[PDB]
Amino acid sequence: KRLRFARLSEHATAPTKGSERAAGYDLYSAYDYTVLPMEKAIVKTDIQIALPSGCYGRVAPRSGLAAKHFIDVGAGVIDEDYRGNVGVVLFNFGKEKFEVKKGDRIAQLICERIFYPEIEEVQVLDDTERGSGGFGSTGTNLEHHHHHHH
Amino acid sequence: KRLRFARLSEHATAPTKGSERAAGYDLYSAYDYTVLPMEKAIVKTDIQIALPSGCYGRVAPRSGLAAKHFIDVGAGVIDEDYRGNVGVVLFNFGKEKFEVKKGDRIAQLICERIFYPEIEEVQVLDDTERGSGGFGSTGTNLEHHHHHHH
Amino acid sequence: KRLRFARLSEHATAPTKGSERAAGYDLYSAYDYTVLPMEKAIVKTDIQIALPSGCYGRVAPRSGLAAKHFIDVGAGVIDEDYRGNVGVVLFNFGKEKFEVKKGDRIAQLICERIFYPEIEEVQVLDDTERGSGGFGSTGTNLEHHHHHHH
Ligand SMILES: O=c1ccn([C@H]2C[C@H](O)[C@@H](COP(=O)(O)NP(=O)(O)OP(=O)(O)O)O2)c(=O)[nH]1
Ligand SMILES: O=c1ccn([C@H]2C[C@H](O)[C@@H](COP(=O)(O)NP(=O)(O)OP(=O)(O)O)O2)c(=O)[nH]1
Ligand SMILES: O=c1ccn([C@H]2C[C@H](O)[C@@H](COP(=O)(O)NP(=O)(O)OP(=O)(O)O)O2)c(=O)[nH]1
Ligand SMILES: [Mg+2]
Ligand SMILES: [Mg+2]
Ligand SMILES: [Mg+2]
Repeated sequence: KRLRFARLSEHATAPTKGSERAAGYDLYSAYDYTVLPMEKAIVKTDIQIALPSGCYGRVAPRSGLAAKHFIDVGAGVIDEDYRGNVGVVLFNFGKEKFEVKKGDRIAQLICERIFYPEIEEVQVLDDTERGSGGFGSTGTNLEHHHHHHH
Repeated sequence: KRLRFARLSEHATAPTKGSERAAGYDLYSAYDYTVLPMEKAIVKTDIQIALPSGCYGRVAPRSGLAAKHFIDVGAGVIDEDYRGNVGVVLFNFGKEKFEVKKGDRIAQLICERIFYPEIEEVQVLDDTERGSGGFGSTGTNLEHHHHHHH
Repeated sequence: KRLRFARLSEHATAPTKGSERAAGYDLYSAYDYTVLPMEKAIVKTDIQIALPSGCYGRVAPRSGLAAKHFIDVGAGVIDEDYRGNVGVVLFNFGKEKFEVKKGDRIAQLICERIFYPEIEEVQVLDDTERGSGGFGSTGTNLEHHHHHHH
């Protein structure tokens, strides 16, 4: 229902939606950072958020910075009970420095709906058709897909 | 309920499920790409999608390509209102070239359920037990976990 | 509602919550691994899980390892029908070796709520205000955001 935030400084910007049904609110750097090639920066938003009940806040990469500048977002799990400064962990996999300026949109926050399950240790799980299958078990192409189901 | 898609070319493949309760529909490259070591490619699916109400489309990495070939997916946030070509941002962190061929399953699309909250600026948030705690505050092992809760 | 797990060895640890409303259960390595710079390891938890109905298990990076050690999690999509050993695909983008020890919390499992939609091929999708817009279409700063909506 409501995403609450408070400013921790004059340098913060209220997050904004790129489009009417955008998955995420864009997050603004409060500061300048130089991210050297193959290095990381923790970008302060200088906001604290209170996420609505039944989600967490996922810090996700924008596609523009990813495709154009080889920028990625690490970490990314903002918990419903976190009241600290929301930090964006930026990864520069590019060959050139990446310059963040105060007021640049360098990530997006998604209200990812989750269950908060109680954990239950059991001795044996039920079986499934997938079973232990993983790590490319279903193959690479359309034939492999359809072979797998026979 | 329904994931709608339309083909933007003869080169596209309808996405397929790896298993009965797979989280994602596998996405097929429509083209050949050579991804050099420590470089990226934007892989066209040549599909446009209309995601159901209450989710976005997350482009996620397959575990086979990740574990075997050090392949990763950047960006990944397909918005409910996006009607463009779904692009997969592929990252090759491996030492060898990675070859994508038309018809290779090189990612998966998950209908991630999200809230579309209205954003509300407040002066002060409520407090929590976690508070400002983050960035490894709870430590590395089982003792650290249980110490934290005392 | 319930996250079921079974131990596949004496070396496993039941996953634990970092905080009362943590998004994820922390996952413990069952073994020692040396992750060389710019290399990957598949870390065995030696647990199998049965995820509740209506989610998948996303293996997500912790922020401490990300910010301090340039550690990232690849792959990450644990399907509801998977009954195998949950593996964490760890990426070391740092300059130094990263040492995993048995009993280290090196990732977190989130019960990400998803739709399992039936897929429907159509000839034409409806139009939207975003349309084909993506890959940085809305720009870099607050002016660009507000220009875009005019
Ligand atoms: O990080 C991960 C990712 C996947 N897995 C396992 C469980 C999951 O259900 C299974 C398949 O995951 P993906 O569908 O994401 N990868 P891929 O498509 O390559 O495997 P498959 O061909 O078997 O579906 O691999 C892990 O153990 N750790
Ligand atoms: O990208 C991020 C990730 C996390 N955080 C903050 C908020 C989050 O609630 C808190 C802890 O996140 P994680 O649980 O994902 N990382 P870690 O387990 O290392 O921290 P902790 O030991 O405090 O739980 O760190 C950020 O500010 N930016
Ligand atoms: O992996 C992706 C990510 C995004 N996209 C497309 C669809 C999505 O709706 C659109 C915008 O995604 P983001 O909002 O995550 N990136 P960015 O903010 O840079 O683009 P924009 O300024 O247009 O919102 O780009 C892809 O095709 N593949
Ligand atoms: Mg955007
Ligand atoms: Mg799969
Ligand atoms: Mg944590």
